[PDB]
Amino acid sequence: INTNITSLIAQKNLSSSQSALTTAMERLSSGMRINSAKDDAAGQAIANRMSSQITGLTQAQRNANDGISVAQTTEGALDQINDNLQRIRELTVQAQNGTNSSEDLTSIQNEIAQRLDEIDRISQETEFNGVKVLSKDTNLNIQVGANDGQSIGISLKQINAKTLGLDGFNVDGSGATQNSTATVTSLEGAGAVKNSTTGNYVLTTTFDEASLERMLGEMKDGDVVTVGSGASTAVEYTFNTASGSFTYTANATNAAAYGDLADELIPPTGSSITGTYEFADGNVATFAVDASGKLTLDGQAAYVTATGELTNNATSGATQATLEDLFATVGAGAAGTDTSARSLTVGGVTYTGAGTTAGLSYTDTATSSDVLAASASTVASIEMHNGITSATIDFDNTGAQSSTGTQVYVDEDGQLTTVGSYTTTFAVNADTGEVTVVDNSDTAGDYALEEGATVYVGSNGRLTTSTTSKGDVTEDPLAALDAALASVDALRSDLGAIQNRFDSAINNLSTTTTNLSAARSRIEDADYAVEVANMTKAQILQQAGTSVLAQANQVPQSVLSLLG
Amino acid sequence: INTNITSLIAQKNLSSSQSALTTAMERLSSGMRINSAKDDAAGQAIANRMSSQITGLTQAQRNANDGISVAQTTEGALDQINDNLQRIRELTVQAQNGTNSSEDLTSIQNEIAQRLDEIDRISQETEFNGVKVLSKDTNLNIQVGANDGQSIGISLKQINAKTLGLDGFNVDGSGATQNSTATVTSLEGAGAVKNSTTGNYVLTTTFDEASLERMLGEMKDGDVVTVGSGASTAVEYTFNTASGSFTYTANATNAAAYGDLADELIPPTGSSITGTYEFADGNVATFAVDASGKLTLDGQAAYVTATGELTNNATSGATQATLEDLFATVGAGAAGTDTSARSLTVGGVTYTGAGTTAGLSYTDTATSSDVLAASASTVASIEMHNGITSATIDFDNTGAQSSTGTQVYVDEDGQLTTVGSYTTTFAVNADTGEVTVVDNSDTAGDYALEEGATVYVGSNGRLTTSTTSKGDVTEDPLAALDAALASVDALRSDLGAIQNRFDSAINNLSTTTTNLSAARSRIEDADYAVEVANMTKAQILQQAGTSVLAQANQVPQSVLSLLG
Repeated sequence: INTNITSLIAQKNLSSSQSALTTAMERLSSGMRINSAKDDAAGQAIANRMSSQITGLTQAQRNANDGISVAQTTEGALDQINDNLQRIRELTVQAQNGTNSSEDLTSIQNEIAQRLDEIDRISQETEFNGVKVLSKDTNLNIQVGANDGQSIGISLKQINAKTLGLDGFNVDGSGATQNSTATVTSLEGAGAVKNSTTGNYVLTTTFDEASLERMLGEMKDGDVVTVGSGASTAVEYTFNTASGSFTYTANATNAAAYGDLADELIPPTGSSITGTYEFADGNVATFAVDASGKLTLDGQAAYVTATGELTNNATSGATQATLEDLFATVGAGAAGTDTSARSLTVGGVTYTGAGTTAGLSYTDTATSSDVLAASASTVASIEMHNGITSATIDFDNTGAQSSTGTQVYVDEDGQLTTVGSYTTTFAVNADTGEVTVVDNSDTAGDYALEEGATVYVGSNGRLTTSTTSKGDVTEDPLAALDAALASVDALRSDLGAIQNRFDSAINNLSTTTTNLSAARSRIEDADYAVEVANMTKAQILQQAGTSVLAQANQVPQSVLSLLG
Repeated sequence: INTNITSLIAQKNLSSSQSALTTAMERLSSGMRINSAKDDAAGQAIANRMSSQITGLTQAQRNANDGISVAQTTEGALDQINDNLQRIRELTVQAQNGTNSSEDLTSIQNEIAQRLDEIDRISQETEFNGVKVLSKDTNLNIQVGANDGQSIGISLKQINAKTLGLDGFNVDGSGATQNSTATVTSLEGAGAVKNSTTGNYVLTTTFDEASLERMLGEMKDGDVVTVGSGASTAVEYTFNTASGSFTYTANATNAAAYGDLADELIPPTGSSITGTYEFADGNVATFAVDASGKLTLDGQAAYVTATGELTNNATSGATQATLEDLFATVGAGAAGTDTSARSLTVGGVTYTGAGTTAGLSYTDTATSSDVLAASASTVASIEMHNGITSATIDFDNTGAQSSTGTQVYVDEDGQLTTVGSYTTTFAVNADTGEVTVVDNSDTAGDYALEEGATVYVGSNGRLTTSTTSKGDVTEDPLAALDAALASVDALRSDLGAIQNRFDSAINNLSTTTTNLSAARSRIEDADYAVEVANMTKAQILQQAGTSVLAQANQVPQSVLSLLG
């Protein structure tokens, strides 16, 4: 007729076979089941995540290999350092023999110094990828995972002749002396005067009292220094040695004083710095100040009430609350004469703001120089607790040591002491010239020389009863070398543990990569059998459909031969 | 298809086998099980500490050998010192014989001094590695351990001819007697008054004035002692050393003196004395005097004439002349009015008249005590002929020297010296105590000790600038030699004990080194059988993995043929 419905079904069934055949061909050529999101959207997403993880795990295997390389290089350098240290130890054992002369000791010291220089050279020159692995106490992070944060830390340490405790190590240095027995010439050089009654030279030693700066340097944790005497001008400049800063409760009183510190803390351009204003209304009314002034609560311009409470909206006839508003209100309290136990602990500093009648108060932090400057025209007092004893010292506005209280002094050895002065009387033997101590006013002090002993001249030029001195490595040299060897061995042990951990990590990464590859294969990879079977079926249907369509184009020919 | 999970597993197993193969290869080539801290961290550290100990112990063996060498050298020197001491002892035993003369004692002392010098030379020259082992009392420290403080002390002593107590050892006089340095106490004891201005000490040595009797005891031949004031009353006594007596001009101015002179010359019973009488005209008559003092002229009675002539012709009533008449005739002349001089020789003494004065002058002898008694009440003087001063020494009537005249003084040694007193100032070194000489008195004095020299207190207690003093033979020399031998034997015994201790220490060091080497071998050395087994297993696994990997890469290709 004019319509060929059968040809239309033939065409539709044919066009289905083209689609099936094309899908089979694409899957066969590409080797992938999921060639598009059409095939499997969820499968494609899971497969892409698996692909990203697999690529990251392979790159993490490479990174772990790099970490292995770093550890191997560092341990190789440390092995040479250990060999040099062991040779130095053998030379030191040789040097302790008494048969060696000074020339022998110097010849041994030549090689010892050469090996120490070699240790330093290995430290400064060993490098992996431009990283001095033996120069810094740092932590190298090796990414052994496909996601952020998965890493292994190699704890690198600085190993030179100085950090090992071998700086200035020697065996040829001078060992002990004889102290050059003192005579009357040493006595008159030291300042001793002779009493004509007995002829025994008396030496009076007077020490210098510690300055306020000296004691401020000698302050310990928690030590309290009061600065001021008049009215309430005394300031409790308690020293927080945890930070090296002297905290103190500062107090302001005037309107401009409330105007300043409110402006000092502020967000520069577009930040939202936040200070904890804590009033006894029932909670800490913390604000959200933005830019210059413009104090706000919950993102809306704030308003102070009669009682000082913070709210984000007040009556129409009221300007917005600024930082100065709340902060001077803290200065002036609340409800007029009410105490208003209040505070403005703004991100740190606790602006308590007094809270009796008016005024400010806040635990500000000054420095040692600040307290020294403050205590320059007023009296100061130091309380040295921490040790049960109090040892309270005082200083006038002039700055001299107070007669009252404990008078601390500094000796000629640079050590603080309470022995301000002491007299020692020596007698000079007219026959041999020997000088022997006789009397000591400091009867129980640490500076007393035992009576009757010969006095010698120390290497530092001071009179003493000791007869020897120092100058070489008198500290046990083999013990120091053993300590250095122990440090090197500890670092080597840490590196070996890290190497084992990296080996385990590489094994785990390999296994996980293989397993995830199998999992992704089960989703994305095509099958030879299934796709070739689909191809063959689609081809057979294609041929059948073409034959059927060719036949169907012939029936209306007969029909219209009957209707024509 | 696209994934080859079987090939991935094959690759992982292949890599593991290759890593095991590499470890086995490295252990085989190195010969050590612990080639890194990866293998055994604690084992590596323990092996390193054991290596340090073993190296220290080998070096300690070397040091102990050095100590053995030092002890052997010192004992070898002491053997020669002992041989010299024994030869000296044998010579001393020889010297004690009473038949030895002074020459033989000097001959023995020559060899004794040579052997003492040899002992000193051995002491000063014996040296090990620049260490004089026989010169100081010290303690040599030999390091016999791998750590600090492990050491053995060789107690070395100073052995010379002085420390053995043989300084100034003699069998003849000789003698050394080391002097003692003078000090301030010596200056005070001597009598030196300290100069409080200059700090020096000034002593004044004074000599007593010469006494008359002491100087008559020092009288020489031909010298004169004049006693009396005035030329007409002085008596001159000329000394004779051969007779030891003083001869003088004795005068007889009275008849009593003539009678006493006759009485002195009176011979005993049966004795006669011959003499001669010279007349004024020169005639000489020979006479003999009998026991009664009565004169016999040629065996006949002698008579004195009116002119004093002696003849045997008898005058009527003339009395026979006695001995006394001759002196009267010679002195007072004949009849008291004859001024003719006469001479009479008798008793070996010649008596002559003054010619114008009645008296006899003759030569008479006297003793020193006679001169002293004569001068005990009248001024005296002594003329020195050969001596320090050939001048007159005057004495008052009281026997004291005249101030206005030459003064002679007797020194501290009983000898004559014109230096009455002398002076010397000493400086005192305030530091050392050494007493040096800065100045003396008049430089003419030979007693002036040397300038700028150390003064010494001699064995006599004197102050002299001379080291040593003349000593005597050694007392109990064999005991001193035995004591020196005992000291040498004691030091040799100490050295032998230290040698035995060093031998034991060396044995212990070798044993401990062997044991620690065995322990370190157990910890560190590689068992070669195990490592070869691991190598073979890894190689077989590598081949199997390569075959399996080839098959795994082969398996997917069936898809191509089965695709069609």
